Amino acid sequence: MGASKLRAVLEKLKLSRDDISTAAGMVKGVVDHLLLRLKCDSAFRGVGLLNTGSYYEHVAPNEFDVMFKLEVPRIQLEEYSNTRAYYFVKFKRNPKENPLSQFLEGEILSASKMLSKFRKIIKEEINDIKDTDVIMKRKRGGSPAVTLLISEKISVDITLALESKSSWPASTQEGLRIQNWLSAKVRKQLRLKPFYLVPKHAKEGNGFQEETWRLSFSHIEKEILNNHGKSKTCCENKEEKCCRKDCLKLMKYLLEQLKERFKDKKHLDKFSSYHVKTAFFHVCTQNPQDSQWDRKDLGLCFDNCVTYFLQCLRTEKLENYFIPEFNLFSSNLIDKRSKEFLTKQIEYERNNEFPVFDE
Ligand SMILES: Nc1nc(=O)c2ncn([C@@H]3O[C@H](CO)[C@@H](O)[C@H]3OP(=O)(O)OC[C@H]3O[C@@H](n4cnc5c(N)ncnc54)[C@H](O)[C@@H]3OP(=O)(O)O)c2[nH]1
Ligand SMILES: [Zn+2]
Repeated sequence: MGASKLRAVLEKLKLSRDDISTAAGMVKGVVDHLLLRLKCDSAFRGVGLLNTGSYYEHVAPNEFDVMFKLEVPRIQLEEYSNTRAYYFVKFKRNPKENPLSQFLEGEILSASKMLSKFRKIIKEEINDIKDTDVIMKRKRGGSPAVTLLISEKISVDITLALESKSSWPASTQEGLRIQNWLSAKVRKQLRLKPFYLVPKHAKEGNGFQEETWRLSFSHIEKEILNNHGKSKTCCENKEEKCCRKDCLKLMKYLLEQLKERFKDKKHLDKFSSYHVKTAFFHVCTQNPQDSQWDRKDLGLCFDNCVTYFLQCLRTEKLENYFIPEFNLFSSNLIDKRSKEFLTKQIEYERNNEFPVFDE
C-alpha cells in the first residue's frame, strides 16, 4: 500500500474547522448544563469534567466522548475473582457523612445504583430544558456510558468515573512498558497521576455482578498519545515528523469501516477502537525509536500495525496495555468465529489495496 495513497485517505478524512466548532459548541453547551445541574445533588456535588480532549476520538465526526470524573477520598479496592481489571469499591472510614452512602449496598459501593441515579438525573434534565433538542438512547448492554443525541445528528457518550489519587493497583505493576520508549522517568511521573473507575460489571459464567467497577486510564492514553515520540521535539519540525497518529487514525478508520459494512451481521459488534488503540500501543513498545516511524515509511509502519493486530486476532491474545494479565481477545470475551471473520476481512482488505477506504 502506497504511502501517498494512505496519506491521501487521511487527507480526505480531515474535517473543516466549522463542522468541528459547531458540534463542539452544541456538545459544550449541553455538557455545561448537565454539569451545572448535576452539581445540585449532594452525591454528584463534586462532579467534574475530565479532559480527555473530547477530540481525536472519532474519524463519525458527530460522535463525542466526555468523561465525568467524581472525586472519592482514600477508597479501598477489592479485586474481584482475580479479573485484574474489575474491583469492588469500599471506603476506609465512614463516621463522617458520605455523599455516596445512599448507593452503599453493605460495605461495597453499588455501581448499578450510582449509574441508575446518574442516568435518571440526566434523563430528567435533557427533556428540552435547554435551547437544544436532546434525547437519550436506549440502555446499552453492559455499557457504563449514557449516550445522548443532539439535533438528531450529534452523539455524546457520558461516562461517570470515580477518581482515585492513590497509587495504582498491583495489577498495573507490569503494565505500561514505556521504559525503552518514553523513558522510565515519564512512566514514573505518569503513575503518580490518579486512576479512574467506570461502572462496568464483570462476567461470572452465565451471570453478572453489577457491583464492580473497572479501571480506566483514558487520561494517560491521551497524554502518551499527544506526546508520543522518544524525542521531545517529535512532530514539532520537518526533520522529526513521524506517522504514529496517522497509523492509529488509519487503523481506527479501517475497523470503523469494516464494522459499518458488516452492520447487518453481529460479528464485528464486539470489536472496538480500544482493541485497535491497545494493539497500537504494543507496536509502539515494539518500535520505540522515532526512526522506526518515519513518514516516508508510513505504508510500511501501518502494515506492521495491521499484521500485529491480525496476530492478536489469530492468537486470541490482546493484553491490556496497563493491565498485562487482562486479555481483551480471550475466548471468554470474544468468540473465535468473530475474530476469524474479522481476520478474513482485514486480510482481504490488505491484500486488495484496501477498497474499504474508497467511500
Ligand atoms: N463510551 C464508553 N466508555 C467505556 O469505557 C466503555 N466500555 C465498554 N463500552 C462499551 O460497551 C460495549 C461492550 O463492552 C461497547 O459498545 C463498548 O463501546 P466502545 O466502542 O468500546 O467505546 C469506545 C471507547 O470506550 C473506551 N473503552 C472501550 N473499551 C475499553 C476498555 N476495555 N478499557 C478502557 N476503556 C475502554 C475507549 O476509550 C474507547 O475510546 P473511543 O471513543 O475513541 O472509541 C464503553 N463505552
Ligand atoms: Zn511524532
